[PDB]
Amino acid sequence: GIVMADWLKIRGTLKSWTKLWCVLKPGVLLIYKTQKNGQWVGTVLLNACEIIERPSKKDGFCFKLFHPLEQSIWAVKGPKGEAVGSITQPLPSSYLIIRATSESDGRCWMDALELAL
Repeated sequence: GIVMADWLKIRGTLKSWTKLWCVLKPGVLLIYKTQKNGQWVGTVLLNACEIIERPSKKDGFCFKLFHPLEQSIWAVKGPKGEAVGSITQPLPSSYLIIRATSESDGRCWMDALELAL
């Protein structure tokens, strides 16, 4: 039931950006290390999120996914029941900052995200 799938650049508290494979389908953003034989990193539950644009210095196009009550946006278990996620740079409990490599790509993602919410 995939709606969009692409590499996206993701950051947390740290200034560092990590390029990860994200699959958008109804209700969830699924994050993997690779498109192919991906190790599951985490799943964002869109039901718990709001989305806002986040204009910035390293931009491409930049937006923010967050829990309005600053609670967890993350699914407890993997799409295949995976107990624990693959190691990445530490990501925030209650938000993701996201930029697509191209601004036009970023805009489609953001617009797409609003629907899947």
